[PDB]
Amino acid sequence: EAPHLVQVDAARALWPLRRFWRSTGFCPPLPHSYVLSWDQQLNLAYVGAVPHRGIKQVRTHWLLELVTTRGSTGRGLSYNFTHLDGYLDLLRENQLLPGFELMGSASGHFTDFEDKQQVFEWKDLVSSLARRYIGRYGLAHVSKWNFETWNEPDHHDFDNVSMTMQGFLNYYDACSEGLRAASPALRLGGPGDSFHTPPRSPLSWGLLRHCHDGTNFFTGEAGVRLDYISLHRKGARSSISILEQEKVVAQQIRQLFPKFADTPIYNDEADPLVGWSLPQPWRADVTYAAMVVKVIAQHQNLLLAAFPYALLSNDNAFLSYHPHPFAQRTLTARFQVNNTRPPHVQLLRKPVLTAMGLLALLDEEQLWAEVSQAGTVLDSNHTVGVLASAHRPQGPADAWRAAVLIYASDDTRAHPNRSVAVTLRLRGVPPGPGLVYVTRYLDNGLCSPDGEWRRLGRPVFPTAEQFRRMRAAEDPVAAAPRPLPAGGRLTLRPALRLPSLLLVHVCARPEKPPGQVTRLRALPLTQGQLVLVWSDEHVGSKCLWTYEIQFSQAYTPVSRKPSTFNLFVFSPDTGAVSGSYRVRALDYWARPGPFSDPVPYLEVP
Ligand SMILES: *[C@@H]1O[C@H](CO)[C@@H](O[C@@H]2O[C@H](CO)[C@@H](O[C@@H]3O[C@H](CO[C@H]4O[C@H](CO)[C@@H](O)[C@H](O)[C@@H]4O)[C@@H](O)[C@H](O[C@H]4O[C@H](CO)[C@@H](O)[C@H](O)[C@@H]4O)[C@@H]3O)[C@H](O)[C@H]2NC(C)=O)[C@H](O)[C@H]1NC(C)=O
Ligand SMILES: *[C@@H]1O[C@H](CO)[C@@H](O[C@@H]2O[C@H](CO)[C@@H](O)[C@H](O)[C@H]2NC(C)=O)[C@H](O)[C@H]1NC(C)=O
Ligand SMILES: *[C@@H]1O[C@H](CO)[C@@H](O)[C@H](O)[C@H]1NC(C)=O
Ligand SMILES: CN1[C@@H]2[C@@H](C(=O)O)[C@@H](O)[C@H](O)[C@@H](O)[C@@H]21
Ligand SMILES: [Cl-]
Repeated sequence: EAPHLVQVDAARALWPLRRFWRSTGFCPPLPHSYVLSWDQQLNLAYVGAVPHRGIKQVRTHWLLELVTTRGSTGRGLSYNFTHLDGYLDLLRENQLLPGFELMGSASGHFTDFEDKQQVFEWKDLVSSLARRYIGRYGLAHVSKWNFETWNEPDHHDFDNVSMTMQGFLNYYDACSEGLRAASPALRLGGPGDSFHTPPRSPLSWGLLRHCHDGTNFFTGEAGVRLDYISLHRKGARSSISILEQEKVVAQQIRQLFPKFADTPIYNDEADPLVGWSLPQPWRADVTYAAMVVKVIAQHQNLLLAAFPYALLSNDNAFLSYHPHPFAQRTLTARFQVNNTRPPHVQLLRKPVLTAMGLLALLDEEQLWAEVSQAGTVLDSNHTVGVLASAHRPQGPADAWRAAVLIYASDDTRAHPNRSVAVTLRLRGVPPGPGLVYVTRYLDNGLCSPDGEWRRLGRPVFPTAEQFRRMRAAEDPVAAAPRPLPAGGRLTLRPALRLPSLLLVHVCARPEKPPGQVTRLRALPLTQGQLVLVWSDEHVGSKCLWTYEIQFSQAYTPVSRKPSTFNLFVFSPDTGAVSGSYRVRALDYWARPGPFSDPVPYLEVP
């Protein structure tokens, strides 16, 4: 068993690296009017706390069931946007954007998209919505949003809404014109389905044909705007299978629809396995996290480094249910702790979520890298692979960086007995002030809250103490900053588990220390516990060791594992949580940034 050799050249910056994977999504349960519950508020706090904007978009189904109506077509029709405002504000509060599927019936009003009056009403609803949120958040903000068709139109998922082939095209034109009437800057794509071989997926292929050659319902004009094409293709447990399927569909689009040769393609349900709620042990831990990284690596290395692929979304923002808090396709593990007064909810950060924080350390340029075993060169379509990046500095709060993310993953298969010897030879590091490197490591032995849960006997309602034990496995194992050797080379010989993730971060020292933590808030969990959450928007550099939290009832530091996750659950052994909190960044050279404004918290008994 010859070791895997991973060579990286930090002088050879090859091309841009785009962070095309910063998306998640979910569907609310039946009936369609949850998204405003404390559970969801906590869930989106965890999603937005991934550092350095590591998750940006939350693709959310049934948004237009958050709109209700009064009156009627003949009486005079009014919309109540209150609940939609709530969800969108909640996203905004967490620095997230909706993947805005135009999906729903506005509480039973819309029934038939071949009914001429309804198609007109839809256009005006879409325009009203768009103008409303342009007013609420500014056009710059709303024009970042991916507006999209109704989810999976060929999967008959319409409630009491008749959506025939022709109805879908009318609906589309109403979406397209509605948005256009508000602003030409707004983006719309679709269909968000499989694109199986014809005669399958008629509404998906039909939409493309309509937009390429058909006639606009409202303007009679040939051709209709289509700013991106969204497909769904999942792996059936194979990672590389996702890409293979995407290439077939993308090639069929290129030849059949020449006007869409450059039209960006999204896979906004790019999951290892269909069926989020189906319990799978690999979904619980680093097996899934490493596979998600591998899928992304494959896409960067075997596709983008030429079809116009722009977005990949792991559809994993669902909330898990008893009796499978960890084993569902979710970023967090939900515990409904019913036996307190009152009942409360706790979430644990699962490794997949933690991995998104490692991916987020990748910067804007891809570096040359090569993996080989015994002299044979191995591309990312193998169990071990790599993604390496570099940062070009600008400011004095900034300096050169390299991030090298290595994965060991056999898709959904874990191999607890195996050890994979890896030699990382990093060469070409430009000279710079105070060059240091930091490792962060994840595997099922060291960083699996699921594993801790099972070691504790799978408590259905964990005690506070059991929760602390479980959370102690959330973060990666980090080695403190070490100076780089002289000469600009670094050679390391880690033993990786299968699965595992290792991020090697090499940073030059910026002239100035980190910026200020902002937007600190304290959220109640239960007597004796709260969540602290904040933004790293003005922190500057990614060369961060931890966030120092201080508490005052003189300010005292709160002792904890190092973490760059922009969220912390504070569950002191004493239950003493009333007082003031403040947080600051601590960088790799032990320099603090300035404290956040203090945030007071008074518990009510
Ligand atoms: C602590 O208190 C909480 C409530 O505050 C309880 O939470 C409920 O827990 C049960 C699980 O024990 C949940 O029931 C499950 O609901 C799932 C989703 O239901 C919705 O969505 C589906 C599909 O999208 C619809 O079909 C359905 O009508 C709902 O709208 C179901 O998918 C689950 O079904 C699976 O397992 C069951 C067997 O139990 C089978 O019947 C099914 O075939 C399927 O494979 C399941 O029914 C319930 O949703 C939770 N409620 C809430 C509000 O979240 C906790 O149970 C309680 N803790 C303890 C330990 O008692
Ligand atoms: C990824 O590697 C696999 C090999 O594991 C490739 O799939 C094989 O292709 C051969 C011939 O082309 C087929 O006979 C087999 O069905 C495949 N083998 C196995 C064991 O699955 C696949 O082509 C590679 N994919 C990419 C995108 O490079
Ligand atoms: C709109 O809906 C909200 C939430 O259901 C409700 O509280 C509010 O009063 C409604 N407004 C009107 C004008 O009906
Ligand atoms: C086909 N069904 C998948 C489903 C799942 O696999 O659970 C889930 O990701 C989405 O809510 C649906 O839009 C797609
Ligand atoms: Cl999956």
